[PDB]
Amino acid sequence: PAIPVIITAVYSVVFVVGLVGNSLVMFVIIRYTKMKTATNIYIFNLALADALVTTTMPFQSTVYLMNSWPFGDVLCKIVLSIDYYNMFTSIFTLTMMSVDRYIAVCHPVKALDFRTPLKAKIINICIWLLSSSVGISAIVLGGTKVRVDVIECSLQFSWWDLFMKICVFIFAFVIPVLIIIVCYTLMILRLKSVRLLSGSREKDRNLRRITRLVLVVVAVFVVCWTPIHIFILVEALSHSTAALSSYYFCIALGYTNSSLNPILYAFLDENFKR
Amino acid sequence: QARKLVEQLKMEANIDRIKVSKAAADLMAYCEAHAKEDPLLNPF
Amino acid sequence: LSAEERAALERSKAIEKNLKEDGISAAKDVKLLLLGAGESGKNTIVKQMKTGIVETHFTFKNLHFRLFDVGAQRSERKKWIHCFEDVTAIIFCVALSGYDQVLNRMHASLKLFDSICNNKFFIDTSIILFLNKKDLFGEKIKKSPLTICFPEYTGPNTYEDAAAYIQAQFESKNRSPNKEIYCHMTCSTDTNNIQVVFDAVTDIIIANNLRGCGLY
Amino acid sequence: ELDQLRQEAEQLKNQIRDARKACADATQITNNIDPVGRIQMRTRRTLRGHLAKIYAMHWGTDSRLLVSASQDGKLIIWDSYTTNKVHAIPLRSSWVMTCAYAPSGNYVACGGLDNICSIYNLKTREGNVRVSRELAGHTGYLSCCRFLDDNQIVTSSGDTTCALWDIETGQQTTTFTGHTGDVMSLSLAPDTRLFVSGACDASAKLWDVREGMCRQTFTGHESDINAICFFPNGNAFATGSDDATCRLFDLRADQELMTYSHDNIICGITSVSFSKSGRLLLAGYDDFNCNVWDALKADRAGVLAGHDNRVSCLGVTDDGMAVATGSWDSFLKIWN
Amino acid sequence: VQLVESGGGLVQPGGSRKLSCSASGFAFSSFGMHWVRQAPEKGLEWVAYISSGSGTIYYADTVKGRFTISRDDPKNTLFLQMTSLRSEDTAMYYCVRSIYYYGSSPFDFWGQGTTLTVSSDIVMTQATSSVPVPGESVSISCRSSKSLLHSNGNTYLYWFLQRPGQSPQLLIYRMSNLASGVPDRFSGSGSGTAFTLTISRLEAEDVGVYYCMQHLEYPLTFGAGTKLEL
Ligand SMILES: COCO[C@H]1C[C@@H](C(=O)OC)[C@]2(C)CC[C@H]3C(=O)O[C@H](c4ccoc4)C[C@]3(C)[C@H]2C1=O
Repeated sequence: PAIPVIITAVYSVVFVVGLVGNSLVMFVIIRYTKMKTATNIYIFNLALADALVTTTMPFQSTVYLMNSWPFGDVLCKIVLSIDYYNMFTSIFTLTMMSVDRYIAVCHPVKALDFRTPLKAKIINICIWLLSSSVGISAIVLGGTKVRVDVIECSLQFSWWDLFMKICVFIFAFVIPVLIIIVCYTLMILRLKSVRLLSGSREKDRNLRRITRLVLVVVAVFVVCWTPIHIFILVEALSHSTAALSSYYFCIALGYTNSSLNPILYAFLDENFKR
Repeated sequence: QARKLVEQLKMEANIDRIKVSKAAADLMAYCEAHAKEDPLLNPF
Repeated sequence: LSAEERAALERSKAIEKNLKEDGISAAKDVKLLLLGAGESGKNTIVKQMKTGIVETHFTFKNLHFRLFDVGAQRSERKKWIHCFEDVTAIIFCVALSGYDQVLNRMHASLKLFDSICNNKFFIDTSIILFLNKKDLFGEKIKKSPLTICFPEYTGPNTYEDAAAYIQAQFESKNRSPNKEIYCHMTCSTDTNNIQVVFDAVTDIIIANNLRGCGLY
Repeated sequence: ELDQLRQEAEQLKNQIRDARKACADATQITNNIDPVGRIQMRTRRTLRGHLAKIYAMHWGTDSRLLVSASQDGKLIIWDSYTTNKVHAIPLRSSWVMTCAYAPSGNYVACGGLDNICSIYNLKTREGNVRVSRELAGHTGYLSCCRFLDDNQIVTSSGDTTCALWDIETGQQTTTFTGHTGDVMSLSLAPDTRLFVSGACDASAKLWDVREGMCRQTFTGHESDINAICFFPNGNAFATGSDDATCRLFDLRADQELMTYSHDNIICGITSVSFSKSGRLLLAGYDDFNCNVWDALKADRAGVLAGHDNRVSCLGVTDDGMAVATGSWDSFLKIWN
Repeated sequence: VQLVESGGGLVQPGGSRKLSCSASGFAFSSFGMHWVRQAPEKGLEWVAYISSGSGTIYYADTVKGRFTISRDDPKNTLFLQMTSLRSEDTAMYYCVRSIYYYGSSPFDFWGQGTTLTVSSDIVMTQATSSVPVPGESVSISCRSSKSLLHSNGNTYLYWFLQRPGQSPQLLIYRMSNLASGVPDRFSGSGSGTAFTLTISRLEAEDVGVYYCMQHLEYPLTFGAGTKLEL
C-alpha cells in the first residue's frame, strides 16, 4: 500500500526539522550569551549530539528502500559507531540536565559549587568518553553478513548479541528514565512551597506552566523511546512483512525524539529567544 | 551665622574678570599650538 | 621573549591564578545591605546575627553572609547606593514603637521605604523587612492607635491587628511583581532571627537558579 | 542681621551676576576651525582579571603602567603595553571609588566608603607592596584623591569637604569648606597650586591650595556634578553632571563658556577627561558609550562603543597615546 | 634582607654536597633565585637558576645533569645538591636574589657565599685586566659577542663591583639605570657589543674588581674582571 512512502516522508520531515532546529540552536548559542552558564554548555552538548544523530536519516531511508546495504563496510562501521556513540551522548546529556536542574532548585547552597561552568565541562567530557567506549566497541565488533541472499550490517561477532542488547537497554533507557522522573518530581514538589510560584492569582499559572513543560519533556522521551526498545527486545526474545515495516516506524520515533530535543529544551526557555 | 557666607560672596565677586573673547582665543591658541603633538586628534 | 619577559609572563600568570582562586572563594559569599533608622532598627539585628562602613561576617549553614552597616554615612544615599546593586537582599527595619513618637518615626522622609523600593537599582532586589519592638507594641498599643501615624485605620485594637495593619501598609508600597518583601516580628529577646533571613536568601537564590535554568 | 545680612548677600549675588553678564559676549565665537569630523578609535588592548565593577583607574607618568580599582577588593597595576599584571594589591576595604598613581611612581592611593585614603608603597624592598599611611579624618566617603607630590595629597569627600594632607606626618594640613552638597570630583592644576572641585549642590568651586580659601565659584548646572577635569592650559575646566550635559567653564572669566548636550542623551556623565592638546573632550555616560566631543565646536565627534555596562572611569595618557576606559563589565579597554 | 649560605668545606672527589641558603627579611616566595660560582683566583661564573613557583629551571652547560637546584618556600630555604664532584668544582658559591617585572632590579642582592674545596653560548670578555688608579674619573669598557639591544629598547648588561673581601654588589641594571643605595657619581653608556662604565670623582672604597654580566639569553656569562687598585 502506501506504508513505504508515508514512512519515507516521516523520515524526511524528521531530518529537515532536526537539522533546522539543531542549526538554529547552535547559531543562537554561539551568537548570544557566550556560553557563560552551565545550562548553555549542556544545551550545546545536546544540540551537537542530536545533530550527529540526525545526520543519518538518508542512510537508514536508503537502507529501507534498497533493502540490503548500498554503502560498503567502511561506511557501515563509521555509521554504526557514530549512531551508537551520539545516541548515548544525547541520552546522558538529558540525564545530566535533569540532575543539574534538581541541584539548582532542591540544593541551592551546594549548587554554588557543583554548578560551576568548569565542572559542567568536566561532566561533559566524561559523557563523551563513556559514549566513546561504546563507539569503539561498535566499530571494532560490528560487521556485515550475507545470511537468505541479503547483505546487512549488525554486531556480528553465544551471548555476544543479547548481552549487548540488554546492556544498551539498561544504560540507555531504564536509568535515564528513572533519573528524569525522580529529579523532576522532586523539583516540582520542592518548587510548590516557594514564593514567586505560590498560591496567588499570578503565580499558580507560572508553576502550572513549568509543570506542564516538565511533563511534556518526560512524555516525549518515554513515547519516543519505548517502542524501539520494546520491539528490539521482543525480536531478541520470516521477517519481511508489516512486522518488519514497523521496525523503521520505531526507528522514526526514536529519531523524532532527537528532533524534538532542541524544540523542548532550547526553544521553550526563558533565557533563550531573547 | 551667614556672615561668613556673605563675606565669602563679597570676596569672590570683588575679583578681576576678562571678556569671553580673551578666554576663547586662549583655548583656541593652546589647541592650535599643540595640535601636532596630539595623536588622537603607535605603541599599541 | 627575553628571559626577563618570560619570567614577567610567568609572574603575571601566577597573579592571574591567584585572582581566579580568590574570585572562586568569594563567589560563595552572600551580600546583604542593612538599612533602617536609629530607633533600634540596626543594632539588635546586628547583635542577633551572631568607621564609614561596618562589616558583619558570619557563616550560617555553609553560607557566607556578610552584612553591610552604612548607618555612619550621614549623607545623601543617591551617590553611593549603586555600590550595592549586586546585593542579595536589603534588610530594612521599620519601628512599630514610633507610631506616635515624633521625630513621626513612621514618616522618615515620607519615603524611607519608597526610595529603597524604587531606586532604579533595587528593581529586583528583595527586601527583608523587620518590624521593630513588638514587645513594647504589645505593652504600649493601648494609647491612641488612630493618630498621626495613619488617620485611615477604622479597625480593631490590640497588637495582632495593628501590627498586621502597619505591616500591610508598608508592603503596599512595593509595586513590584518580581521583587518580594519578607516581613517578620522582632523583640530583641528571641534567638530565631538568622533563619528568617536565611530562608529568605534561600528563596532568592532558588528564584535566581530558576531564572538561570530558563524556566521563568 | 536676621534679614539685613540675607538682603546684602542677595544684592551681592545679583551684582556678581550683573558683572558676569557685562563681562560676557565680546568679540558664535567659532572661527571655522575645520573640526575633526569623525574619529575612529579602536580597541587595541583588553585587560581581563577584574571580577567586579571597575570604579576608578589612573595612568602613570610613563604612560605604560596603570592602576585599576575594583569592587572585589583589589587594586591591579597593569603593564598596558604587553598586557601584564605587574602588581595585585589586596585591600582591606572592598568599596573604593577612587585610585591614584603618584607622579614619581613610588606610591598609589586608594579610597572609598571607609573614609580612609590608604597609600601603598610599590618601589620598596622585600618585594611586596605594603600599606603605609592610612590617612583618616574625613566623615564622609572619599570620591577622589590626587597626588601633589610624594609627600602631599588632596582628598575630596562626601562630607562637603576637601582636604590637603602631608603624608610624612599623617595629619591634614588644610581643610577646604564651602560646598553645600557632597563633593564628587577633583582635578589638580598642572602647576599644582590650584584645584577645581565639583559637588552635588550643582556647584564647582575653584580653590587655592596655599591660602586655603575658595577663590571663586560656578553654579551653572542643574543636578549632581559627577566628574571634573582641568584643561591642560590650567586656565579652564570642564565638568559633567546627572542632567545629561557637560559644561566648560573658564577660570579667569568666571562664566560658563560652552555646553555639550544632545536631545537623545538623557543619561548622566560618570567620567570626563581631555586629550593632550585639549581639543578633544572624552566623556563616559550611563548609556554604555563613551562620547568624544570637540571642545571648541560642541559636537559629537565620535563614539566609543565597546562596553556592555556603565562606563565608570576614563583616563588619557600623558603623551596622548591611549585612552583607557573601565566600566562595570569587569573589563577595562584601551583605545587608540 | 639576609641571604646566609651554609655547607661546603673540604670533600673527596666523587662525593656529593648539599649547599643550603637561608633567606630572611624579604618575600622569598616572589623572588627568582640564582646560584653563581667563583673560582679562587678567577672571575664569576653562573651555575643555576630557579624561578618563582619552581616553574622554569636553568642549569649551566658545564655542570648540567649532575647538579640539582630546589627550594622550599614554607621553610624559606634554597638548596643546591651536587654529585660527582670534580676538581673544577673547587670554588666559592653565591646565592643571588632577582625579580622580574617592568622596572625591576634583578641580581640586586647577593648573599655571603660559602666555600667548597675538592681534593650556542655567548662570549663576554673585558679587554682590560687592571687599571692602576682618587679624585679622578675612570672609564671601563666591556665587549660582547652579540648585540645586547633587544627590540623593546632594553639592553641587558649589568654592572657589578666586588670589593676585597665582600660579596658582589649591583651598581647598574639594564645599561645606565642605577640601583638603590648607590652614589650618583657612577654612570653607564654604550651600544651593541661596546659598553662603558664611568666613575666621576672616584672616592675611596672603590678598589676592587668589576664585572659585566649579560641577561639577554641563558646561559649567564660573566666578564673577565677589571681590577682597580690605588
Ligand atoms: C538513536 O537512533 C538509532 O537507534 C538505534 C537503536 C538501537 C537499539 O535499540 O539498540 C539497543 C538499534 C535498534 C539496534 C540495532 C541496530 C542495527 O542493527 O543496525 C542499525 C545500523 C546499521 C548501520 O547503521 C545503523 C542501527 C540499529 C537499527 C539501532 C538503531 O537504530
